[PDB]
Amino acid sequence: RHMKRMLINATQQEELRVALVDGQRLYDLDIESPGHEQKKANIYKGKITRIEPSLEAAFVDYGAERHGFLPLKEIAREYFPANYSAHGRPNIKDVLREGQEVIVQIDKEERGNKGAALTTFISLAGSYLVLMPNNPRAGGISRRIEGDDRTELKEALASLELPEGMGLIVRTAGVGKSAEALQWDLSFRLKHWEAIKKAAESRPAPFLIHQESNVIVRAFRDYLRQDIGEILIDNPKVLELARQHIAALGRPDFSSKIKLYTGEIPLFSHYQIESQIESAFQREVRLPSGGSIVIDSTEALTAIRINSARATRGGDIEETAFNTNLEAADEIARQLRLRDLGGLIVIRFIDMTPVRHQRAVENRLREAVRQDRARIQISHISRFGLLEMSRQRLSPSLGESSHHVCPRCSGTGTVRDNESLSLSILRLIEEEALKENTQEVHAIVPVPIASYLLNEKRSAVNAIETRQDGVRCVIVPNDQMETPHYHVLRVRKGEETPTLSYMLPKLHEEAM
Amino acid sequence: HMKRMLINATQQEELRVALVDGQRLYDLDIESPGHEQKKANIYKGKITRIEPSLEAAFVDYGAERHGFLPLKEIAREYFPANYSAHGRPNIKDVLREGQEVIVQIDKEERGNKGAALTTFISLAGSYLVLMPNNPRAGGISRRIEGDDRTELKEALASLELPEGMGLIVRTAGVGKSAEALQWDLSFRLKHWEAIKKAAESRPAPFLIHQESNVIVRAFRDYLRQDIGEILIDNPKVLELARQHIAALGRPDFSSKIKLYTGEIPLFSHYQIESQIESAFQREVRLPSGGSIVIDSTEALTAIRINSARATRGGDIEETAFNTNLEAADEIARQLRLRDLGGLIVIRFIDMTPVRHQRAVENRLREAVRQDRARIQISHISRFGLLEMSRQRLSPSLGESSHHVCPRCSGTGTVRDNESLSLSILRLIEEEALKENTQEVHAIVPVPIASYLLNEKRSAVNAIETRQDGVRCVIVPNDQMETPHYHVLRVRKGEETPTLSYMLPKLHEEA
Ligand SMILES: [Mg+2]
Ligand SMILES: [Mg+2]
Ligand SMILES: [Zn+2]
Repeated sequence: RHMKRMLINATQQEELRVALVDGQRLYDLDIESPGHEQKKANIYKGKITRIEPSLEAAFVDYGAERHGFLPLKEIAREYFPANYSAHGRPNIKDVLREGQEVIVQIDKEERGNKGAALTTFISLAGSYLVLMPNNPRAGGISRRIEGDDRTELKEALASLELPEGMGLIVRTAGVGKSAEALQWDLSFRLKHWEAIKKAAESRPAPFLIHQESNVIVRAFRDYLRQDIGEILIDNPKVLELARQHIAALGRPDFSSKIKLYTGEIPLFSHYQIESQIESAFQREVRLPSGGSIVIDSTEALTAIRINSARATRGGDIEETAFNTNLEAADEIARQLRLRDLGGLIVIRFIDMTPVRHQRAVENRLREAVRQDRARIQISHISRFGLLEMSRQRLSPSLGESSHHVCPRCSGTGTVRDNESLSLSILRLIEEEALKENTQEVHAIVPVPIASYLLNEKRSAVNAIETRQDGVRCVIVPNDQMETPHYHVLRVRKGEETPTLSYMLPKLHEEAM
Repeated sequence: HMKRMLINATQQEELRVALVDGQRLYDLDIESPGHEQKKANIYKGKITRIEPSLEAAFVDYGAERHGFLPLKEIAREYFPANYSAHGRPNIKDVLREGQEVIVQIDKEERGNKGAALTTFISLAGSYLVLMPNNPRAGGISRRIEGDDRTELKEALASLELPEGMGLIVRTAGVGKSAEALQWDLSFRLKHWEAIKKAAESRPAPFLIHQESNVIVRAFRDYLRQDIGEILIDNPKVLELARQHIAALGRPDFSSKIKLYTGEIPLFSHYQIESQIESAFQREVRLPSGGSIVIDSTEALTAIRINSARATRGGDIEETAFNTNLEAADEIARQLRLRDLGGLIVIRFIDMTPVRHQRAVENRLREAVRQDRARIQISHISRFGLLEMSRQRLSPSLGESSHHVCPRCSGTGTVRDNESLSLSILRLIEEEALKENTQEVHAIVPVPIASYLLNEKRSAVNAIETRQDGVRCVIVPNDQMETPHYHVLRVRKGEETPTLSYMLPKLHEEA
């Protein structure tokens, strides 16, 4: 059939995968490996253990060690005694006791080894709006919004049955939103809040109430709407928790959609999204019409390039550039989700002379990324032909978590040419043979550099041995070295070792 | 402090040309040998045939195939003195067999055709193209619009350009002062005198100017008003250097072109060698403890800036705005040293004041002024990124002297071993589900099998105890690296007792 489904794959404890499919076409992928958890925005219930009116704070045990550091400015009124006497409100001894119990969120994990900074002022974020149910002060509309939008937005913002004593924030992605579309994302949030408290009195101790980092909860909260037919799961220990979670987000209606999968064929291959999860791992993703896009990664940005197909019987180059650039706005948008790419992205669309064809593509792109859960901001095609854009780094991308740095080229895509580099070494040797008190000079190098430096540049090496006389210049071949790597060590008179040339790598792997 | 040109022609495959203010490097070309080209070469050539049918003429410039000079391309100076235009002319009347002419090559040889010629000579410098033979030519490039095109048409019309001549101002000239343009012009002129002197000094077919030559290109592209000496470290080159500077009509400079006789090689005497190695580093240190990080890409080039190792104090607003002015300077240089072309993208440190953002854009626009290549520059945008474009004069440094890493094919990354086992491990579970099937064979890199058969041991057993009567063999292979693999299947009936370590050579041989 054709249906919006959510597929979860939890067989290998090494990787939990959450695909979201629309029919038979994969829309978004999410991946968790265990360890190395980011416990930011997590909510617990914990016990005060150490009052300290000198730091104006209180260590709190929540079930991790060390306690975690809670300042007084971050304490809501509900945790003060019956009545309060304002003498500045500054002493902790006057606000709370040891062994009290409090609901707590992480505001800074966990810089240093010091406990993690905490706040009783809880923030529950969404696609549209951030509900802080503990704090009437804080409330606003995102800075990015302006124009008639702010007036329209702030006129659809007050129209809301928002409980008295909570305060909420509208988000970048909230513009244009309808007056009852914003109560749709607000019921989601304060249903959560009732469940966070339900599970707060539920039991006493320190325990985890909301786990912001977790793939499923993140994927339940952002994508679980009623056009999702099923939520197929293949590991029953995971389906148990998948229910405990949706209980916790306060939405136990949808719990019914959570079927289980027992079929023999591995779940993703049955539903035939396994090929498309592998185009996540490519570089050159072919497009439906023989075009291609090409995704590169650099220190602090990410760059895509569009290529058309090889020109075919003299067609129209402008309706080909246009048609390819539309197809690539679709795919760049999908690929941003499959890779969980985060930071500034930059795109080189094919050039098109009309302003009507550029706005067509920038639109096709705003649309394609509209339902993208993460914040996305876009600019317009520039003087040079580049579109800049940004995407919120929630999670680690496939590069950070399923890839590592190339051993040979050390990041770059390249290795210096052999001759180019050989010469670089030839002078780097001489540079060290023309110092004073230099008995020998050793140069461990890839087998083809050694080969080049001692046949085609043999005369140049010999030339160094005669100019600065007495200086033995030893160039070693090595099985354990490829084209970008070399060592060039110097030896001092009296430091001479009667060592063989082929034994010098074993003697110097120490050095190294 | 004197600005010098160092040439380094000791090694047979690498002429290295550097430019140094004192011992500060600021330019460089690393030209490999071979690959000569004839276009734009200037010859003296006897006319040899005349063929009205084509409204042309043929010229023996001294190549095997005579060249093809059309009527459309004949300066009026070669016309017979007694000449009456009575309509567009036929060429009988204009040229005679045996006439000597100064010719330039404007298309090379196209199979069995011979090179098209012109007597409308053009002498391109870095910034200008003098044209001593048509005053009808002129004006400015069409890729300069704006207050950049009017700032030219002024410094252009303040140049002392003789009667009969013409002058195209080039793209690379945008930012240049009237004094550099006035200096480039006076060198195209002196060159045009030499040419006429040499064409009169010897009646012939010979070669007068070799536009493509490694030495000529180095004087055009870096021999500039304020260059004090040219220190060369090969007698042979030095004798060529002097011949070319005499034929460029600066025959008096020939004496500044000194030799170098040292045991310490030249660039290491001026202690520049470490700065030339900076041009192949991916990261470059900055004076005040920062860094820049240049990374190439299919379509553009991408620079990141990083601030000092640490900030002792918290005037974080004056450590950011300084590291970013250093970066303008070192990028501008570093663009020159690598001859980087195409689109570049810079990610400066974020500064909150727009007055600081224009400060940087301005430093950078001033520093790419002494570059011979036109460099347009945008504004630090809403996302902190300054876009900018530089002109392709040459394939770049990492284009000529670099190739594509083989581990990853350009990526920068290889897939982790846990991510890639689990993929293989699903493709085994596919093949092994089939009806046809009896065994299934994976041939995988040594550490992948180490992973599948140890951490994922139980998961392979499960693939076997389920699919009842199917074997899963995972064989390590020395011969096979970080990314590659094979997953092969065996229909029921056709096995061999072929052991598991001899199973690579079986299937390999198949
Ligand atoms: Mg995703
Ligand atoms: Mg060059
Ligand atoms: Zn590599």
